[PDB]
Amino acid sequence: RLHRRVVITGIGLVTPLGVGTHLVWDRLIGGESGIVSLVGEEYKSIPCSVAAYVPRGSDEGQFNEQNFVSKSDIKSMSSPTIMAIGAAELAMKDSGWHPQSEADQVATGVAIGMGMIPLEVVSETALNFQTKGYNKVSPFFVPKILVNMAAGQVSIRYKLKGPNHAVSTACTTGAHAVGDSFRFIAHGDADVMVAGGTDSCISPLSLAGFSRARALSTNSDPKLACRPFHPKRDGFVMGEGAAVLVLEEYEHAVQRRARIYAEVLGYGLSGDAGHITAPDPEGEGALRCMAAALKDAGVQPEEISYINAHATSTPLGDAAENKAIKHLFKDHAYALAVSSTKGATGHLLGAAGAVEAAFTTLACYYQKLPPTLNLDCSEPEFDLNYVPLKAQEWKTEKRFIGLTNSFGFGGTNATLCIAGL
Amino acid sequence: RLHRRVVITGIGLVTPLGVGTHLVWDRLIGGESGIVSLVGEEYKSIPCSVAAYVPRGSDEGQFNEQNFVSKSDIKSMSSPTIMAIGAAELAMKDSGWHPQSEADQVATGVAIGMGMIPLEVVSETALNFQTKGYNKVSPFFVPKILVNMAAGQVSIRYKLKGPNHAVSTACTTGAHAVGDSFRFIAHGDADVMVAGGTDSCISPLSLAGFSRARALSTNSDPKLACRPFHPKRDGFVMGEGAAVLVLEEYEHAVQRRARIYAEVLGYGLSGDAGHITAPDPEGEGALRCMAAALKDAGVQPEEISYINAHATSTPLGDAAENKAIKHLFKDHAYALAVSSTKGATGHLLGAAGAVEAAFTTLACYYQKLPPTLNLDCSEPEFDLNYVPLKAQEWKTEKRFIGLTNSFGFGGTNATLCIAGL
Amino acid sequence: PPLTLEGIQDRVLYVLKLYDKIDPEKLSVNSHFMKDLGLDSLDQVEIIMAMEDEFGFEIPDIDAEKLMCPQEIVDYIADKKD
Ligand SMILES: *[C@@H](CCCCC)CC(=O)NCCNC(=O)CCNC(=O)[C@H](O)C(C)(C)COP(*)(=O)O
Repeated sequence: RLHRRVVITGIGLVTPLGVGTHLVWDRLIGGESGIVSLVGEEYKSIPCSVAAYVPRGSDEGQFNEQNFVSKSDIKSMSSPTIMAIGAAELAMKDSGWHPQSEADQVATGVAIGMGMIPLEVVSETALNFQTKGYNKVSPFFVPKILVNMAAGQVSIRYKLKGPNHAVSTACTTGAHAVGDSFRFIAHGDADVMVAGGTDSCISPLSLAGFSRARALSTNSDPKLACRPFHPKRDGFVMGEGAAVLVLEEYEHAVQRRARIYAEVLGYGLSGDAGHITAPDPEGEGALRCMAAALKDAGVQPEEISYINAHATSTPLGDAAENKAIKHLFKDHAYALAVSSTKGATGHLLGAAGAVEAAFTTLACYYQKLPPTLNLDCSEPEFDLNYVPLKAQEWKTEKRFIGLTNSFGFGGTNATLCIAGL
Repeated sequence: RLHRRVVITGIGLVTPLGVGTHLVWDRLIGGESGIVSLVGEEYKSIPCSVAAYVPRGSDEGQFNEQNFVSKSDIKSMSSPTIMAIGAAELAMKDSGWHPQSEADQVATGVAIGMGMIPLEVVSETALNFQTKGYNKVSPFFVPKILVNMAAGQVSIRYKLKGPNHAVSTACTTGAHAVGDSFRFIAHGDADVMVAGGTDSCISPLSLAGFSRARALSTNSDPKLACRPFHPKRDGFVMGEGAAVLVLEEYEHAVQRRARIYAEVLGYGLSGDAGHITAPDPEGEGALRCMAAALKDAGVQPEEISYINAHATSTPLGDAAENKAIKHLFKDHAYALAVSSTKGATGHLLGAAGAVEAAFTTLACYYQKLPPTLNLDCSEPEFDLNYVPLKAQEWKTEKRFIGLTNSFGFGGTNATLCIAGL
Repeated sequence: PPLTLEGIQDRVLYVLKLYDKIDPEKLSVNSHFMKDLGLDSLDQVEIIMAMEDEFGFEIPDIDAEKLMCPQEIVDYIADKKD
C-alpha cells in the first residue's frame, strides 16, 4: 500500500545516571555508573546488596517529583507513574510538540508501559485491610496497581487523543512500547507517539523474589557487581528509571522544523520456546528476532555497525546473545561494535528497552559508542569488540545503523533497528 | 502482499458459563449466566456480594486443571496462567493447528495478556517474608506475578517461536492482544497468532479495592446485579476466565483446509484524554475508536449490523457508549443490533476483550445475536435494539459485519471490526 | 447536649479546607463537589473517609454515593442528633 518513515524527535530520561538528555549521555560516555550499595535494616537477610537508584534532590541532574507533578498527585499515584510523567514532560519539551488543535491531539498517542507493579503498595494495603478493615482502604489502591495509569496521566496532561497502548511485558516493555508505536505510525494510525517504559520496584520483597530465583549478583561491591561479558559475571543488578521517546512521521517532523535524532527502520519479535528462565543456549531466538528486525528495515546484516546488547551480566544470558550475534553477522561480527550499558544504569526492567533505545538513538546522533563497564578482560568465546571500559568513536563507510536488543523472561525477544539520517 | 487478509480459525473458552466453544455459545444464546453469590467468611466486610466464577469439576463444560497442566505445574503457576494454557490448548485443538515443522513454529506467535496480577499471591508471600524470613520465599514467586508467563508457557508447550507479545492494559488487554496479532499477521511477521486474555483475581482484597473505587454492584441479587443499559445499573460484576483465538493469514488457512469462523477487517484505538475515572459523557473517544476501526477495515458505518458493546452496567459508561453509537451511525443506528454479554459472564477484565471477540466471531459464523440479560425496563435515552432478554436471528442477505468495543480505565478505547466471510 | 448543627457544619468545612484538592476560596457550603470544585468520585470517597474520622463513625457506601455537597453531609451527619 504505502510506507511512511518514522523518526525520533524527543528523549526524556530519568535514570540512575541522573535526569536530562545531554547530562545522562555525557555521564554515560564518560564511564559513570549509578550502581550503589543497599543501606537499611529491611535489606538485611537478602543475599543481594547493590542496586541502582535515580538520584533525588534539587541539584541539576537530580529527579525532583515536585517539578513534574502537583502535591495532590504525589500521594495519589505510584513512584513508577511519577517517573513516567517526568520522563514524558522532558521528552515532549525536548520535542517541542505541544498539540493545541483537535487535529493535532487526535494525531498524537501514548504507549507507556510498566514492567511490574510495586509489590509494597499491595502488601501495605493488604495488611491495612486485614487490621483496620474496608473503610480504611484507599480508593486510589486499584489505580496505583494498573499498568496503564502512566499513559493515562500523560494523555490527560498533554491532551493526547490518539492511540493509547499500555503494555507490560516485564523486561521487554520499553522495546515493545517503541516498536508498536513505530508500527502504528508507519501504518497511519497516528502522526506522533509518546512511547517508553518505567520501573521502580526496588523493594525488600522484590529483591528477595529475584534473589531467590538466583537472578541477582551477590557481589557486595557496587563498583564490580555488574560486568557484562566478563568472566566473573554472577547475575544482574536491579535498577529503576523511566525513558520516553517521541516518535513522529518523517514529513510531519520536517515540516514543523523539529530536531531529529534518528530514524526507526525496523522491529522484530521472537520466542525462544526452549524453557522459562533459561535462554536458548545457541541463541536461536535472539538470532530470529534480530533477523526479523533487519528484514523489516530492508537491511542486510553487513550494514549494521553497532549493537546495544541486552547483556545483563548473567553467565548463560551474555553467552547466548553473543552466540546469536556471531551466527547472524558471520565475518562481519568482527567489524561491528557491541556494548551493554547495564554496568552504568543497572537492569531497568520495564524501562530497560526504552532507555537503551534512547542510547542507541544518541549513539547514531553523535557517532559515539558508550562503553561496557568493568570489562577488564574477556574469555575466548567473547572475541568481538565490546567497547571495553572507554567510549569509542563510531566510524563506518556508509550509514550509521544500530540494533538494540531486549530479551525477557519466558523467552520473549525484541529488537529495534535504529539509524542515523 | 504487503497487507494480507486475516481470519479466525480457532476459539478456546474458559468462562463462568463453562468451557468449550459449542457449549459456552449455546448457553450464552439460551440466556444463561454465571453470576453467583459470594460464599466466603472473608467477603462479609465488603459491599459487593456477587461475582462470576469458572465452574470447576470434571462434568461436561467444567474446568479441570488436570487435563491441561501437571500436578507440579499447578503449584508453580497462578490461576490465570492455568486458565490461559487451558483456553489455548482448546483453541489450537479447535483450529487443528499443531505446528511440528520448524517453518510452521517460527510462523506461529503468541499474544496472551493478563489484565491484573493476583493480589493474594503477593500478600501471602509478603506476610511469609515478614514473619518467617528470606528462606521462606518461593523461587517461583517472581514468575507467578509476571504478566507474560501465560504466553511463555503456551509458547513452550505448543512450540510457538514466532512473535511473542504479552500486553497488559487492564480491561482492554484481550482487545489489544487480538488487534495487535491482526496487525502482525497483516504486516507479514507471522502466519498464525494464538491470541487472547486471562484474569482470575476474585479475592477479598481485589473486590475491596474495586468496591472502594465505586466500581462494583452493591446489589445482593445475583440474578439482577449486572444489567447493562438498565435504569438501575449500579456497577459491574467481577468475573474470571480466559479466551483464546487462533488468527491466521487467509491463504495459509485455506491451503490447510481449516474451518474459518470469520475475518478480522480492522482495529482502532483512541484515548479520551479527559478524566481518568469517568468516560467522556458524549463518548467522543468511543466514537473516534470505532471510526478508526471502520477506516482500517475500509467500511462505511452503514455496513455494520451488530455491536458487542463494552457496557458493564455502569451509569456513565453505558450512557457514553450509547451516545457514541448514535452519533456515529446516525439513522443506521436504528437498523443495527447492540448487545452486552456482561450480564452472562460478568466483567472478565483482561479477558473481557478476547471473550467478546470470540462472541462477535461466532455471531458472524451463525447469524445469531446473544441477548443483553436483565433488560426488562429501558429509559428513553436508550432507544436502540439492545437484543433484550432473548437472542435474535439476524439473516441479512448482505455480508455480516460486527464491531466489538473495549473501554478501559485511563480513557483508553479499542475496537475490532469482525466479519462473516 | 451531643451536637450543634452550626458546629457539625464548622467541622465539615474545617475538614474540606484541609483537603489539598479543594481550593478554600471556592468552597461554599452548597458548592457541588464535582460540578463546582472539580473533584471526581475517588476524591469524594476520600472526603467521606476524612468525615468518617472527624465524627468517628462509619458511613455506608450506599449513603455516601448520595452526598454530593457539604450541606448534604451536614444533614446526614445530623441524623444522629436533632
Ligand atoms: C477497567 C479497569 C477496572 C476499573 C478500575 C477502577 C476499566 C473499564 O471497565 N473501563 C471503563 C468502562 N466503564 C466506564 O466507562 C466507567 C464509568 N465510570 C463509573 O461510573 C465509575 O464507577 C466511577 C469511577 C465511580 C465514576 O466516577 P465518579 O462517579 O466520577
